[PDB]
Amino acid sequence: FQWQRNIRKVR
Repeated sequence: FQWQRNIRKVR
């Protein structure tokens, strides 16, 4: 997925 490195962790 093309996100800006800030969901929760990585998985």
